[PDB]
Amino acid sequence: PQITLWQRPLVTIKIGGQLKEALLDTGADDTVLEEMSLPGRWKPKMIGGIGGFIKVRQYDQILIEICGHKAIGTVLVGPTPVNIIGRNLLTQIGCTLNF
Amino acid sequence: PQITLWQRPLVTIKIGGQLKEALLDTGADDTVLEEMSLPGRWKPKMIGGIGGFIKVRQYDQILIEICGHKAIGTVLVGPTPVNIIGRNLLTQIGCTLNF
Ligand SMILES: COC(=O)N[C@H](C(=O)NN(CC[C@@](O)(Cc1ccccc1)C(=O)N[C@H]1c2ccccc2C[C@H]1O)Cc1ccc(-c2ccccn2)cc1)C(C)(C)C
Repeated sequence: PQITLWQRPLVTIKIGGQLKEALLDTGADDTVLEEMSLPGRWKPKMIGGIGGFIKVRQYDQILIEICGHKAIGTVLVGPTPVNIIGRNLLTQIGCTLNF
Repeated sequence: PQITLWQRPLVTIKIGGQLKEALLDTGADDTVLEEMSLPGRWKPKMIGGIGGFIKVRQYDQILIEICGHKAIGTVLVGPTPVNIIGRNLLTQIGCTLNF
C-alpha cells in the first residue's frame, strides 16, 4: 500500500495475541510499545527522543504482524506516549520512503 | 528517490543558505531544528516526544530545501537531539510510505 502523510501513518498491528494501533515511524531506530506482557527474557534499555530518555524492557525475537505483513524482531516495552513501529521492523515488511 | 530504512533516513537540507543534515521522520508532526538563527518574529510552542516535552520557537513561512526539493513552511527551533523533518514538510515534497 501507499500511505500518504497528511495524517499520522497509523496502522493496526498484531502482537502477543493482541491487536494494537501503532505509528509507522521512520525516525525511530527501534519499536517501542506501551506497557504489555511479552514472552521470554528481557534486558533493560534507555532510549532517547525529544524530551529525553525513558527506561524500557527489551524483548528479542518477537513475532509481530504489521498491516498484514509478518516479521520478527526486537520490541521494547515501556512508558512511551504512543505505540511506535521503528526501522528495525519497517525494513522487514519492505517499507520505504518515496518522493 | 526511494529510501530504504536499514540506516537512518538522513538527508541534506538547505536553510538560511546553509547545509545541514536532517532526519526524514514520518512519526513527527512538525519539523524541529537544533538551535540556529531565523528571520522574523516567532511564537511559542510545546512539543512532546518519548522523553517528555520541550519548548521551541516557531517560525512560519520559512524557505527550506530538502534533498533538493523546495518547501516553505513552519520550522521549529529548540533543544532537539537531532534535526527532524516532520510531516508538515514531508507532505510538501510529496513523500509517502510504501510497502
Ligand atoms: C505529536 O507529537 C509528535 O509528532 N512529536 C514528534 C515526536 O517526538 N515523534 N516521535 C519520534 C521522534 C524521534 O524519531 C526523533 C529522534 C530521532 C533520533 C534521535 C533522537 C530523536 C525519536 O524520538 N526517535 C527515537 C525513538 C523512538 C521510539 C523508539 C526508539 C527510539 C530511539 C530514537 O530513534 C514519536 C512520538 C509521537 C508522539 C508523541 C506524543 C507525546 C505526547 C503526547 C502525545 N504524543 C511522542 C513520540 C516531535 C519530533 C516532537 C515533533
